Amino acid sequence: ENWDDVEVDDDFTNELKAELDRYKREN
Amino acid sequence: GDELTRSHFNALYDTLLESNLCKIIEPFECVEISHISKIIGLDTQQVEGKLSQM
Amino acid sequence: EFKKLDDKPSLVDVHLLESKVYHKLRNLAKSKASLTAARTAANSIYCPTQTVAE
Amino acid sequence: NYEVSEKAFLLTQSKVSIEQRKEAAEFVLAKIKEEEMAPYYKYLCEEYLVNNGQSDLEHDEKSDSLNEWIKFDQELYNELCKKNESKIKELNEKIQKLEEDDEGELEQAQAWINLGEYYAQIGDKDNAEKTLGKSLSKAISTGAKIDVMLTIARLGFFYNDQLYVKEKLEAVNSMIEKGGDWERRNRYKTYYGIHCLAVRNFKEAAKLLVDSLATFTSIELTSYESIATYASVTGLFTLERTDLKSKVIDSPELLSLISTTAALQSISSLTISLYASDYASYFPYLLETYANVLIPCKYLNRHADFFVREMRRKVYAQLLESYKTLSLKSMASAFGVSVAFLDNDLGKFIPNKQLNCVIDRVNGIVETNRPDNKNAQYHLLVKQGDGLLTKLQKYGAAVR
Repeated sequence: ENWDDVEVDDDFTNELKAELDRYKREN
Repeated sequence: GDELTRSHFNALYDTLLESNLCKIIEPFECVEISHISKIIGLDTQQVEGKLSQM
Repeated sequence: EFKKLDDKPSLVDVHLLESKVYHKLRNLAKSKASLTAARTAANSIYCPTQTVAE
Repeated sequence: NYEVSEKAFLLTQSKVSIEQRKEAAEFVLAKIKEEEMAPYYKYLCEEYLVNNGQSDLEHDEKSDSLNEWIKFDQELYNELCKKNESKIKELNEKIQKLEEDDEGELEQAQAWINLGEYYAQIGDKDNAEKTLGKSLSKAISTGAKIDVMLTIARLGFFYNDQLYVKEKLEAVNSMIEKGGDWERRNRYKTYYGIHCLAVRNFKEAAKLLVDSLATFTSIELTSYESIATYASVTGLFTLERTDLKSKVIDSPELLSLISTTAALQSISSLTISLYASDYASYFPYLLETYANVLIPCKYLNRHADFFVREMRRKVYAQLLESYKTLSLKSMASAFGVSVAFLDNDLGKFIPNKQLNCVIDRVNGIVETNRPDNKNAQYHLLVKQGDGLLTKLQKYGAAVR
């Protein structure tokens, strides 16, 4: 009930999640 | 090649491994992980993955 | 149409092959059910040598 | 009616492929010819705006869309009057003779039920419940009770009502409690779990979904392949990893769902990869779960990101139990995540008191936070004393 419902995040949607796939081949 | 025995290969792999792990766990803890892989006989990354799985 | 409308012994032949369908699908409820109906009705009908051993 | 609502939902927001709306356009165009979707067909422009909702030839004249098949024409206009005649005007003269002549009871009550179902496709909810009330007095057995729970349920799935549907379903089941078989009882319990997605009850959505059988098919309310996605996504969201082994990954009904339909990728990819403690391949499995399940479904869009976030925090907690101190080359290297982005994951999770962990900057050693001798006998033991004191002094201070 604290820092949960309306505030949410506004990140971790697409661009940040899709970038992590390229890091596997860069190692 | 057999699919039925393939399910039992991991069961036999974990059975012989668990018997060897109990020999390490029975005495006091806090031993070198590199020394644990030498007792099991596999690579360090191979032991850390299976030991943490149990 | 399989119950007493066509062929009585044909059930066990169908229930046996039905258990192999759910065997690869990892379904033990339909596999044990089809095998139970095949083994129970096995005394009510006739099967060849390959079917009884299966 | 659900086949149209599932396909036409892709017309709202699509950031990936346009062909998803093109393939869904063939289903919408085919159903509007046989039956009249006008209440839902016009609702598409009045639901969401400034994407596909601005294009209309009748209410508001504009063009914004990737598909031009959502605009009214002369074909659907003539078919709208045909449904108000054959389904209404022709039956209204037949049902009037049965009321005056007083022929039968249950036989005439079925005519009012079939008439009330026509108003659902026309979009009139006043006469749909009015004809249902006349048939409710003539209904006795459970044969006519099965269509009563659907009439209220059609407001939620079709008319998109998240409020008055839950209150009316609880009143009908409480007045006359029968339930029939488990599939009839699911029709009440399925909405209770789906309604939790709108009010954000978190793990309380899968309470009645997991117990429901996988053979439940409501047709117009919901389909067979779609209902399998609600129990698969929410089932892993509620039940912990210990319950995934004896319930989810091994089930007679669930394992038959993914074999027929490959669009789930939940009870298998998200489970087997977790049982093998492999988080490298576990990351891309959330893509097909979010993109091919959560996005195309309607009620699963209420949460969206709220799903995969709690699933990651859950699987990261299991890694903390297998090692006291972690490394930077383990989580932030082999799993594909990056130091900058991974630190944002647990960055907001720790102050929420959802998961306790320690993240290191320089050396990059992730330490597992454990209560040790505290556990549940320190903060949780004294919390029940004052937590119940408020409710204990509620009636004590004010008496009656």
